[PDB]
Amino acid sequence: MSHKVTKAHNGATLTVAVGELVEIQLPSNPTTGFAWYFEGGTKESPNESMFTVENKYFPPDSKLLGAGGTEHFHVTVKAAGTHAVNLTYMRPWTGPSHDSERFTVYLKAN
Repeated sequence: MSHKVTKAHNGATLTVAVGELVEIQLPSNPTTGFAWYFEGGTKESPNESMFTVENKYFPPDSKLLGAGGTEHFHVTVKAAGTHAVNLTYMRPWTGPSHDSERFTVYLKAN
């Protein structure tokens, strides 16, 4: 019953309770050296009193070499307001650029 959001929900605003966990699932292929990071370049929440985050990678069930898996970000809003979760698919030693893929979801808590 946790909200499960995927790349299709880029730009969505989800109404959520403070303390409620939201699961974001994004395609991700570690064999490229790219992964999803907060727009700033790390896996950590920009501010934990606003929302906390945990992350885990799941490889593809096919176990096929070179095949993409899925990263799961478990986000829990901790304060009322509308929180932008802004992620960017990057190689962490290069950082973002014009052609980097981005994902955003807004989490609105009362």
